[PDB]
Amino acid sequence: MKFTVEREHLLKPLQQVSGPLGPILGNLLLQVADGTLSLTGTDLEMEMVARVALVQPHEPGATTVPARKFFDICRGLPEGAEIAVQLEGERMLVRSGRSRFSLSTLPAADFPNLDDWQSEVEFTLPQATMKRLIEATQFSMAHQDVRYYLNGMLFETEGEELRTVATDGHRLAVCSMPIGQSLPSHSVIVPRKGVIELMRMLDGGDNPLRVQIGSNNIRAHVGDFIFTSKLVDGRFPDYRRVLPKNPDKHLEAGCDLLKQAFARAAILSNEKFRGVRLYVSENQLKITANNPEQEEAEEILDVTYSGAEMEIGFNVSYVLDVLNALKCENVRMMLTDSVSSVQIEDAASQSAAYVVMPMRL
Amino acid sequence: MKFTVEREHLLKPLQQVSGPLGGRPTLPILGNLLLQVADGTLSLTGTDLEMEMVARVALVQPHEPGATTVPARKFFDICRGLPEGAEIAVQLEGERMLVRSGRSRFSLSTLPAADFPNLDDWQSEVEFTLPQATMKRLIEATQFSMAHQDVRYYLNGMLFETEGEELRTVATDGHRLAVCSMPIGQSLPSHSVIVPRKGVIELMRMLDGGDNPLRVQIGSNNIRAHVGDFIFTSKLVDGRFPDYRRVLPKNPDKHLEAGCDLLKQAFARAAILSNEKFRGVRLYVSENQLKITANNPEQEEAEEILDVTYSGAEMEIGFNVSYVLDVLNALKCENVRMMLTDSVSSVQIEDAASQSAAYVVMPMRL
Ligand SMILES: NC(=O)Cn1c2c(c3cc(Cl)ccc31)CC[C@@H](C(=O)O)C2
Ligand SMILES: NC(=O)Cn1c2c(c3cc(Cl)ccc31)CC[C@@H](C(=O)O)C2
Ligand SMILES: [Ca+2]
Ligand SMILES: [Ca+2]
Ligand SMILES: [Ca+2]
Ligand SMILES: [Ca+2]
Ligand SMILES: [Cl-]
Ligand SMILES: [Cl-]
Repeated sequence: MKFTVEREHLLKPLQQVSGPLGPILGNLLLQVADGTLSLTGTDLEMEMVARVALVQPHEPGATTVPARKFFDICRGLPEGAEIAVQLEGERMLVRSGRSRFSLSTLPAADFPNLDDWQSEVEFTLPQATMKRLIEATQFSMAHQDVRYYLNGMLFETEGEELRTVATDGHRLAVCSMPIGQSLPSHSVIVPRKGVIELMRMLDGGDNPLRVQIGSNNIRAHVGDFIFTSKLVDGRFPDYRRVLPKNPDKHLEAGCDLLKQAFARAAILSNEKFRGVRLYVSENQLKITANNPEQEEAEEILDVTYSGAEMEIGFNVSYVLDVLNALKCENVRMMLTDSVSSVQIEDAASQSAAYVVMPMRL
Repeated sequence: MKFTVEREHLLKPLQQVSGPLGGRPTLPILGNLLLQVADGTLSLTGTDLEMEMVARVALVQPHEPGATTVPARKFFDICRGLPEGAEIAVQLEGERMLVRSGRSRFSLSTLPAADFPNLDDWQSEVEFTLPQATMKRLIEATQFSMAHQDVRYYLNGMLFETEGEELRTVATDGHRLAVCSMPIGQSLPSHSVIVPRKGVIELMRMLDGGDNPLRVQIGSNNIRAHVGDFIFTSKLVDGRFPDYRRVLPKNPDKHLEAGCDLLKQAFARAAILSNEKFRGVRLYVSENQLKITANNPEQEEAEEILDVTYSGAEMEIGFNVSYVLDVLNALKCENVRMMLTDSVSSVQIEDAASQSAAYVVMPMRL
């Protein structure tokens, strides 16, 4: 196996395939075949593959090498460097200028594959749209809940919309985007680690994303990268049951002003229960916090609100996470009563909605 | 006690006086800042009983004298969290301190200013003034080589040595050494003291980059640094420091000069395949050429060759590549000078253009 490739063509692929990797699971599979260098990394649940066209002379074959070490060496070489690689006995030689490295290998035959599977649902969308969908909701996924089905993100197709849902059983995020195709009605749960890799492969370019979903797998193809993940089992909750039935009380406020006010008030909230009380009244919002030491914060903001007066308590971190994810000018808070969930949206778009539960203070 | 002060006029002082505060105070009031309004000035003080920082703020709006203490982290976070250019009005009400700005209001718990501790009184024996850039350079050149929590407590800090008209800093962790020496345009007694590492970092960070000169006063057991509105005081480390003179190699006659970034990048690549614990790399030096090799227990191998300026006898030497990279990162120079003797002697490293800072690293066999 021999190839010679510019650093610039090798670096982004290596970065992508090597990022998550950690004995042969800590190596990248390199294969020279059909005019192409393929690089693959896996943790047995998901797999990233990059293809790189070889325009210089090359020789076929495959091996595996320590991913981090190989990435670090390539990244450490100067801009414009050419990287020549070849196999020698049990080692992989890497030469660039007068820099030389000999790395250990494990056999390509020992490198594990995901089980074969069949595509049942397929669609295309812009990368920016997938990016928006994941970024809108990803912060609301559980991390290591014993309900495994929450440690990931629902991807749902309905009509012409691709929708993401994430919840940790305390708060929820949902985002729907039209993608201009007639889609079957379907949903799957992508594990949180898979969601992070998928997000990270979105380069910021114009190449559309192609998505393939099977009964137990999802695949995303963008440019010369192919990501594959296993899916999570279990019944994901229904966001329509979490969204309030009819949140007819509508408050609108500047997103950054609201964020700042909540973050200041939070300073004098209980460290155990970092909650704040909201008093909504005609065109005014009052936020208060207090703690065991009898310390007290109060913030008063102008808002647009016509509706009955009410008081409701929230976890401040959940509201700040939402406001930070919206990145908007104005927010709409849609209220029911003092003991029911609140829905929050960008005042200028219904494309994403967030649900937070009231908090006993 | 009443004052009304622009947010920004409070933030830099608050940053400074919060630095001494230890994570788990020995007394409740050690988690607080002392606030005093007197003769047109707000003073703020934070301490950990070993060192103290005081900041002064001129009060141009109406004020009322008095003193109290408030929780440092909460008061800072409130001031920082208020909007750009906010006016911050503070007044003492019972054992609460009220803070208001716009339509934001906060009530903080206080502790009596009478309980706020002071450092022991002392007399200044050695004093000098210098540009704050000179002090910044001295500390930044050497700080990375101080020990961290060594039982050899005299290493957990930095020596400050006065001689003639020069101020010198030295730091070592008992493995590698950094020294920097700068003239300061004032005749000084021959003296040296050890500043504890926490104090060194506080001192470094009180230097804002501006044109205010720094006045240093050294006592038998204490040091004080005054710049602008800020006054820092620390105990000294009561120990004996090693002599840096004895570790500098004698008459190193084989000087290698190379571009700093080129040399740094070659070592950084070679380091990838060095032993993770002991980090040894080998240099082979020859006419205008350097070869660096590394290998690890998995028998992986790196080799770098680069052009350098070198006319000495051919030799080999090994070093800890982590120590050499730390030096190159501290130097941030155009060209570096490695002053070599032989395979069983230390190396002295300097900016090729300046003898002000020098670093010594020990040889390794492989
Ligand atoms: N945590 C609860 O009691 C109910 N609850 C649940 C969820 C939820 C979400 C919100 Cl915003 C608000 C409340 C929510 C999602 C997970 C559900 C489950 O156990 O499968 C339960
Ligand atoms: N001489 C020694 O055993 C190690 N050593 C020591 C020092 C040292 C410095 C260098 Cl660069 C290199 C090596 C160094 C200074 C601190 C000394 C002590 O124990 O008080 C010991
Ligand atoms: Ca092997
Ligand atoms: Ca939606
Ligand atoms: Ca704006
Ligand atoms: Ca109800
Ligand atoms: Cl604000
Ligand atoms: Cl070892």
